[PDB]
Amino acid sequence: ETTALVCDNGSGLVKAGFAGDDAPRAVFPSIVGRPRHQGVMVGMGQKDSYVGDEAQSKRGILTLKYPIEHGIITNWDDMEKIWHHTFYNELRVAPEEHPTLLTEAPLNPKANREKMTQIMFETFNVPAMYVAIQAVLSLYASGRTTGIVLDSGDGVTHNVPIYEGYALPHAIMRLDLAGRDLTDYLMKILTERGYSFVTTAEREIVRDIKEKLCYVALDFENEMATAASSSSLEKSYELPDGQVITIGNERFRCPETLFQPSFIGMESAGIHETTYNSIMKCDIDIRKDLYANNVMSGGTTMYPGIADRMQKEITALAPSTMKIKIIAPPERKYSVWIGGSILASLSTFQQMWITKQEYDEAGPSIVHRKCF
Amino acid sequence: ETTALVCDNGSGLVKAGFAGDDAPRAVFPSIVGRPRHQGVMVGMGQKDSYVGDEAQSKRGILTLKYPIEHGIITNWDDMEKIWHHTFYNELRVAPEEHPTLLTEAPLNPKANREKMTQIMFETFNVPAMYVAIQAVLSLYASGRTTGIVLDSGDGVTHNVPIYEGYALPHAIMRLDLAGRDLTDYLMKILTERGYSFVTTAEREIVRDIKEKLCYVALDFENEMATAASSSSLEKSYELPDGQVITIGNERFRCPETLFQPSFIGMESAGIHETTYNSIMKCDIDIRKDLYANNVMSGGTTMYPGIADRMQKEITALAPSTMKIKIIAPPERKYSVWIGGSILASLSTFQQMWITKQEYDEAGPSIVHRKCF
Amino acid sequence: ETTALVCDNGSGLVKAGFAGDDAPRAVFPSIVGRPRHQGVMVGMGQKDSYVGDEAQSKRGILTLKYPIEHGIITNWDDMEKIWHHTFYNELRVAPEEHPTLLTEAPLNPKANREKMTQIMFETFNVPAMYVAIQAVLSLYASGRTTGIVLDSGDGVTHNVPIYEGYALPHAIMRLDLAGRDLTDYLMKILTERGYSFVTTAEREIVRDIKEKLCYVALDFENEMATAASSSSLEKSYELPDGQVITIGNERFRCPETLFQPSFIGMESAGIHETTYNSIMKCDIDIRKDLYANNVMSGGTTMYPGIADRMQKEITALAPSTMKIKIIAPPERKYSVWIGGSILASLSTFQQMWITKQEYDEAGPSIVHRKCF
Amino acid sequence: WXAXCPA
Amino acid sequence: WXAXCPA
Amino acid sequence: WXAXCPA
Amino acid sequence: VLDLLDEECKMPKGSDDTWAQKLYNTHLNKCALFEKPRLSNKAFIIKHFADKVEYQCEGFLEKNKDTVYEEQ
Ligand SMILES: Nc1ncnc2c1ncn2[C@@H]1O[C@H](COP(=O)(O)OP(=O)(O)O)[C@@H](O)[C@H]1O
Ligand SMILES: Nc1ncnc2c1ncn2[C@@H]1O[C@H](COP(=O)(O)OP(=O)(O)O)[C@@H](O)[C@H]1O
Ligand SMILES: Nc1ncnc2c1ncn2[C@@H]1O[C@H](COP(=O)(O)OP(=O)(O)O)[C@@H](O)[C@H]1O
Ligand SMILES: [Mg+2]
Ligand SMILES: [Mg+2]
Ligand SMILES: [Mg+2]
Repeated sequence: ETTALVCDNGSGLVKAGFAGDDAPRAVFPSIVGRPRHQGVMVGMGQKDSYVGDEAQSKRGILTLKYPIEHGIITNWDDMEKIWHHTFYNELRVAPEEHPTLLTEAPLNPKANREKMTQIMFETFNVPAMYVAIQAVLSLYASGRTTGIVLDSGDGVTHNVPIYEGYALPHAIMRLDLAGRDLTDYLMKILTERGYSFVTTAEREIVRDIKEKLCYVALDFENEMATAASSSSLEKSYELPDGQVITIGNERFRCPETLFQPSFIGMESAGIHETTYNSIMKCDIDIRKDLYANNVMSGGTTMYPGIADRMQKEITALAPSTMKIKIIAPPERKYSVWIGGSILASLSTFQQMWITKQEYDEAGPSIVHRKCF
Repeated sequence: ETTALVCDNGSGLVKAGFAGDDAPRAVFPSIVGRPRHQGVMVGMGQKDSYVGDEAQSKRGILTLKYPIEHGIITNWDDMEKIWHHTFYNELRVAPEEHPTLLTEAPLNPKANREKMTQIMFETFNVPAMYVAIQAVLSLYASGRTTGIVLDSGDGVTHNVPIYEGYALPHAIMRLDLAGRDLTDYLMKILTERGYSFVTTAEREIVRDIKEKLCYVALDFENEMATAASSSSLEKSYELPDGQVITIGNERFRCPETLFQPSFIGMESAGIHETTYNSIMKCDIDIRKDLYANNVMSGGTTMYPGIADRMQKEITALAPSTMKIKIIAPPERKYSVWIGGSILASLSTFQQMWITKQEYDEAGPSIVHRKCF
Repeated sequence: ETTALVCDNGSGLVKAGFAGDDAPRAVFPSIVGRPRHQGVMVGMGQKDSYVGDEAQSKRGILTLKYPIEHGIITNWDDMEKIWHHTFYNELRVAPEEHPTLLTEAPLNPKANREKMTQIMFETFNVPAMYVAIQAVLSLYASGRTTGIVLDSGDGVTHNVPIYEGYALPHAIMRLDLAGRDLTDYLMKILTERGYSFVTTAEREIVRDIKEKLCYVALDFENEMATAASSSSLEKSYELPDGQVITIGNERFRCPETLFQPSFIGMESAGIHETTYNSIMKCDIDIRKDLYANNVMSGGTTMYPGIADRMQKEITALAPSTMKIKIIAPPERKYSVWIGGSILASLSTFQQMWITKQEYDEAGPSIVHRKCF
Repeated sequence: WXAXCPA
Repeated sequence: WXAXCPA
Repeated sequence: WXAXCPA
Repeated sequence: VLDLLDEECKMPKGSDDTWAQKLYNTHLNKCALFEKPRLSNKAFIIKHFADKVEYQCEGFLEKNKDTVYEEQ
């Protein structure tokens, strides 16, 4: 058989591969670079624009644009370059051969799916397509049918409660805190220690400081006192040029804004209170199964100690006879792709695809008809 | 009462005087000169180093250092000489008598305030001190409680939105375009016409060509065509020695880099797009009041036509039902000092001072506790 | 094909030849001599003025003018004589046959290219022309696409950073220390030992003492102590008339002013600190590649030990995890010509030439339009 | 500054 | 987005 | 040059 | 295709990849006879007299190159 593609556009990373594989063939940043300086040498083989690992490699010459932000595609001519690179250069497969599966954050604009569909059939000429809610796929990955899923990548965070494969749309919470807003906060706070980062090519440095050094405090105000009193907590990092920077009590302050969006001036409650309020909107027969199956998903949940901090601060809210368990598998950065990889391999699914014969009759609005 | 001192270190200029005055007693460049040649005469009354109007007068013999750049104090032994000159020679007042108020650009390194505080209490022995955000003072000066303030001196530019005296820290933009980088650009571009300027003592000439001759085009590419086609725009200036230089289409190209930082190889957007993006980070109930109260502040906003160019190019971005007003008072070069002069005179403020009795208990870190 | 001429006017030397050759056909000093005495014999075949190797041969009778100083052409009626000699006498080729390529120091006056172009099309009637930045050609010569280039001839020194064939114009440093100011310093310092040299015809002697005897100390103050204490360092030279002079600790003092322009009363920093500051103006992602590819170019970099002195005194500034390499090929005096020889042979280049049909339409200002 | 720039 | 936020 | 230096 | 290969032999740090990029830039849409293989960036197609032929760029440059150092 022709296996289908699974392509988790996400934001910030593209994850792609064939259904039935256990990890993606292609993981590269969803970033398009254009050169800003004057090219002076002649015969250099100048190239209009760079995608992914190239734009990361040459980033010092480039201006880097993400075409997707908050799970919304904001520039289609970039995004189509990213798909073109994914199919032809990175997977080295012609998409006209076999179906494609795409993933989207819930509750985002209706036109985004119509444009994705129109591009997939018109330019890439895919034989059939489907789009699937990421947080649903995270359950397929973690091997469950009853869950509440905190799925948090770059761009967007959302909670979806699912009971025995019935989703509860009225209870779906979406929040726009994400790895990119922890990064922009880490930029505005590192400045306290004099370090400075003003360009995209070094926003990509701060993005990797955040990944290695940052961690989540099990209780915030005592570690704030500790690392204000003893320097033993602070750690140091070599910038690309060889300068050494040092980061102390800061390296737990940026991921803790997930629990206090007030630090960046948002009104809304952190991931713990939005998780609890999402459970509270569910009807009371299912709350015990939701409290047991809290599933972490996506990369922004990778910070050390976010599991124990969640279990603590939800147990501070839950009724004390209940039992609260946070399921944080180590693969979890890929779980949306793994779930889509198994979903697309199910023989039952093969009916679900939007085929081109349907699209040519109904137009791109068919998605709202046949998808979720 | 003992009136407090107001000392707006800024960069490039020092502005100082007593609270409740309407203009500063002391305006002199924040520049320290040391002699580089061999002194040959004997009995001359040689002097180690010169501050301010002296280093300006003798500049042909000296090397001129600015101790502050990009609003960061980089040499404390110079800076303390500048403060010493300010209190004892220029104001002719012992700072041990009465409090002092100091101004700083937002979002700059945390240690700069601690060092300023430590020097003010330890060496100058001031009874009480405070440090105040410049852009807040520009509103006190312009008589407003709701504003967005483009404050741009030597060293640094920043936007701060303020609504009814609540600042919105998440929306504070800081930019390192400034009068000094327009000056270094004017040096690298005047070379096109053969004139050359390689030393600090003539960097101080270029800094005054920029002040008199330069102006901002209401639309760039038509004046570029005009002054490429008609010489009628060009104007001439006498150097100190009596050589005449002539400057044409150049004299609008250097201040226009405020709107196209690409000319000096920065990524970031000009002052107009950073102002608009700062408004966009504010919540939508206040944007109409921010759009009405755009306040220009600081000397780098003095170029003829920068008001009309800002109002044009922000109106090009704002929704056309909104109303856009640029408030550019003629005093505006002094508005940060005028605002600090009124702030320090408020009877309500007298509680706010960091007193020495507090500092001796808490140490220099008390600033972060009691200031903003 | 008609091969193009490559004519690296430089200063002090003219280097010329055909594209695709590996060394120039013509290397002669860019010097014009006029006779100053009364000619007494009759029928001698007296000739108004001499160019190049003639003015060197007869120099005792002549006054020698360089028409180019600090990479600026200051006398066009001399310079056009030098070009006339280059094409017709030394290469023995009519320039009307095939294109010509010319080289210029960066950041020099805009009108110099317009005059060069106007003379090349109007008088020499060349079919096509181009002008190329010397420091770019030194990379073509050294076989690299990423570099920072310290190119230092007679007249002018400059640093140009180039990353993968993108130049970084904001980081281009130009400095007016050069072989001619080391020569005038060697004249003013040799007077210490009583020798004296006051005329151009013996400035051309000092220029060759500088070439043979001088060398750069790996550390200045210990060799200054050594050669003040032990005479073992001193070396002797025969003047043309047979007088022997002797030079001791002096012979390293003149080339060391490249690292301490204070010795000749300039403010600015030496070539090492200008190289480092040029790297610092570059963005932080590329600095490791700039630090690895430091390329020496031009004749003033020929002094023995300048490589090791540069590597030392840049390693004193660079972060200690970096690796610093100074690339000083033995040809390097010719590398700008070798680079222009390969550049002009590239088939891709043939579009780049300014053809006469373009010039006749746009006028001499076309250079700024179609060149770099 | 201490890193991103010269101050 | 289209109204509330910038995307 | 034209101003600063002699060329 | 030969001229850009000789021009690539002597350009600094030339490589079969950037030669191929020069091919695509110069010919890809401008000529009826030159085509790019759909699934690769390291090959090109010439519609010869008798047939289409796909040539792979890897290791032309090393085959293309002669310089005999005359002193040898
Ligand atoms: N190990 C990690 N620890 C902390 N943050 C991470 C880690 N890996 C990635 N991130 C951050 O999370 C975001 C990437 O999450 P990811 O799940 O790849 O996004 P998506 O799946 O939506 O494409 C980025 O902002 C990145 O900086
Ligand atoms: N009238 C003017 N027009 C243009 N530029 C000016 C004018 N006056 C001062 N400047 C420039 O702006 C800077 C001084 O701004 P200022 O507001 O005095 O700085 P600060 O308040 O930070 O001390 C200097 O670079 C100076 O060259
Ligand atoms: N081998 C050498 N050692 C030291 N100095 C040299 C040497 N050759 C030339 N010079 C000096 O450097 C200058 C010539 O440099 P060059 O690169 O020929 O200039 P350009 O390339 O600009 O014509 C002259 O001042 C000459 O005295
Ligand atoms: Mg994700
Ligand atoms: Mg100011
Ligand atoms: Mg040269």
